[PDB]
Amino acid sequence: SRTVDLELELQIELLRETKRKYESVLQLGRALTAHLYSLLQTQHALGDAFADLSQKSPELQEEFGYNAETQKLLCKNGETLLGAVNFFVSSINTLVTKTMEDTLMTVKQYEAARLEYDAYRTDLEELSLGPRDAGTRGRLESAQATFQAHRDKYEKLRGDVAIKLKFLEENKIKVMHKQLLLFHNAVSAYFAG
Amino acid sequence: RTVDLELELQIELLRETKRKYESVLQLGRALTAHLYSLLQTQHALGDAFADLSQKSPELQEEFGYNAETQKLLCKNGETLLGAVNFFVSSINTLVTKTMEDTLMTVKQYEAARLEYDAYRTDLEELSLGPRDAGTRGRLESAQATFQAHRDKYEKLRGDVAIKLKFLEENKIKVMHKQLLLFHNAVSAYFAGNQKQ
Amino acid sequence: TREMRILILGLDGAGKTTILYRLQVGEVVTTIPTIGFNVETVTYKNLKFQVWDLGGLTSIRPYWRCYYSNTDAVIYVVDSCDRDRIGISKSELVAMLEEEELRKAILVVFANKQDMEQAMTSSEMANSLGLPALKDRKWQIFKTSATKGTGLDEAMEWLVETLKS
Amino acid sequence: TREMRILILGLDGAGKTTILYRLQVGEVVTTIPTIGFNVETVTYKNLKFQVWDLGGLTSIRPYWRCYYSNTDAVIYVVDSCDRDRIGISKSELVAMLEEEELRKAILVVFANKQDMEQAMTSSEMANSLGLPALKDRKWQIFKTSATKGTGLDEAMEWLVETLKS
Ligand SMILES: Nc1nc2c(ncn2[C@@H]2O[C@H](COP(=O)(O)OP(=O)(O)NP(=O)(O)O)[C@@H](O)[C@H]2O)c(=O)[nH]1
Ligand SMILES: Nc1nc2c(ncn2[C@@H]2O[C@H](COP(=O)(O)OP(=O)(O)NP(=O)(O)O)[C@@H](O)[C@H]2O)c(=O)[nH]1
Ligand SMILES: [Mg+2]
Ligand SMILES: [Mg+2]
Repeated sequence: SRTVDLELELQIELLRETKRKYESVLQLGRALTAHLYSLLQTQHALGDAFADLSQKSPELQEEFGYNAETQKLLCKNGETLLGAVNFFVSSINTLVTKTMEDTLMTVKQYEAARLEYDAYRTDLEELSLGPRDAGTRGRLESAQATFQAHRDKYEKLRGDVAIKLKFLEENKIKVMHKQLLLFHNAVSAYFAG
Repeated sequence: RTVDLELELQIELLRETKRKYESVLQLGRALTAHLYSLLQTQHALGDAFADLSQKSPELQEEFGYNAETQKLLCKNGETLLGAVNFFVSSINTLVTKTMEDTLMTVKQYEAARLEYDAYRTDLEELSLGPRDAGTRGRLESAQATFQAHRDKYEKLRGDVAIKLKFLEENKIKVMHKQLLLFHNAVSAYFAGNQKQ
Repeated sequence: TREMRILILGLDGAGKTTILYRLQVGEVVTTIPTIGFNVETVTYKNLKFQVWDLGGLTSIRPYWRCYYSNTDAVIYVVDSCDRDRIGISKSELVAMLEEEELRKAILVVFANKQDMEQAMTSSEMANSLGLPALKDRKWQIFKTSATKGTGLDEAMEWLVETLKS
Repeated sequence: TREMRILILGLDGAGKTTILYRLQVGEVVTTIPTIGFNVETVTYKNLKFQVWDLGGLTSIRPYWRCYYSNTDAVIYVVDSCDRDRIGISKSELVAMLEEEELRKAILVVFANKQDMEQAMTSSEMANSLGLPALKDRKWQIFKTSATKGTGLDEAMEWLVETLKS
């Protein structure tokens, strides 16, 4: 009936859509982290190989030597970036798999009350246009009460969603800002070293 | 003795250094496959970010300059990958073509040694062994065939010696240039990214 | 061993957010008023915590109850150097504990800003809020300062201790 | 379809190393005199080559033959501007071709440095090398410039196509 539910289902939609989007970013993020993890372990092993080859071969020692520093250094920094990426992961994860899941816990209950609101809306209409007898006048009144009961359930939880989306969107933007920032800064800091 | 053992030592060094050039090689190609992955994902993470940038200008810039960086890192890694591969290919040549070529001579030197000692064993047995009216016949036989297999060994002991000297000379030149091109490539990568 | 849900509650400027990140990263951070909530996963004594930090401004106090579901403990922060607003702090505390979704919730009260000179004694706040007159509720009050770091480990160890039992 | 072996030979200064890296990357590179050998895997018209470029300095030459084994073709580089030494180049050419390790090898003579004004005609070179005398041996003499790039493709074309037949 109302304009609110039409504007709400619209926003519900948008929340669900952008969730899967962040789960992709999260997915890809953890892929990259594992990638980086592999890289450093190799870099460490190659540093140590270059280092050993430097000590055993006087004729070529400088060439392996400074190649061994560079690999070793790159991991030391990689091992730092790896941390930052991980910290990005869990923060986003909190937003995605916890913070918004809290809103979806409520979104479902909102819909549970809605479906209930309509099944009791039907009963009222099926009876107000049906036959009459002892067991019609008495029946419409106990339909009204239960219709109005679930109305209240529906109205309150509709109100409650609007609140949780309003407070999500704000917090979502905060976390996102701070993470997309500490993400970028971590990448550049890595090259800076 | 010391001219022979001095050679065996040189072979041991080469055999030792081949295995170590193969490990550097394993890891080298591992690092290129690794990077390749890291690159592919940076494409995907790039594109993913951009979509969020455009479709949600609640946070367009936050999402904007990340997609720029992820995209910038792709093409750079793309350049660096070519260099690492070039390194892999060239080391493969040294280790699995140049090294082996010298080893195929090392084998033949070792086999010529085997016949040298065998025919040497034989001559001295016919020298220490029983006597009759036929021993002298095969004594001069055993002589010429020892004299020959000596020269056979002599010729190949010459060959290995040279190959190793010519090898050391090449290996230095290659390793050097290949190692700094590898290093310079790592530089230009971070610097190529530092500039942006 | 399961992940626990914690809500940081209390009036504006009590130090709720400072506490949050001091529990997360052990540092003092620059803070603004929380227009809504803050949320971080925080490991302490190998126990995982889903911690929620709601803002204290009148605007968003009646909406606290929206997030009361599945709460294991309530950390209630009260400014010790805010004697002119403790009456407000009490009625909102009481109005909360009358809720039914906080049936299992353990009350922990943070007497914050103890590093301050005129800071109240742990005694006078505890009486003011009405801690001794509580039926069937495990409560404990601690002297804390998010700026210094004092009384956090103690508070959190008690908090963990209670949840394990 | 197999990886084939090529030797680049000739006197010091002909342009041997330059031919190689021209083959490798289609470019002129900086070169140092080749103390021993350079060796690179090269591909031209879907045909893998293992190219061995040996040094042509006097003391190096008596060791060329340490590398004749399993050779499919020989690129013979000769300076088009060095009349004085062509005789020596013939000496080395006459010597190597008598090695049986090379019996099945195709010979491709590179009359190099043809970009120069003074440069010898292919004909003078051909006589001075004694090529008309080479029967039972597929060969060819091409006018090349390793620095300019001219002649190189045509020479390799002939080399590839003949090595496939
Ligand atoms: N001396 C002292 N000052 C504190 C302490 N905790 C917080 N403050 C001060 O109070 C400021 C606000 O703290 P904050 O945690 O943001 O309060 P809040 O409870 O989150 N406010 P809101 O409810 O409005 O979001 C801090 O920047 C600091 O100046 C404390 O333990 N000691
Ligand atoms: N004008 C001209 N210069 C050339 C040509 N080819 C090579 N050069 C020059 O000749 C010099 C020697 O080249 P290089 O390939 O090193 O000779 P090489 O045959 O390898 N000599 P070596 O036996 O000592 O290794 C270089 O300075 C190069 O610029 C050519 O076709 N034209
Ligand atoms: Mg706050
Ligand atoms: Mg050369």
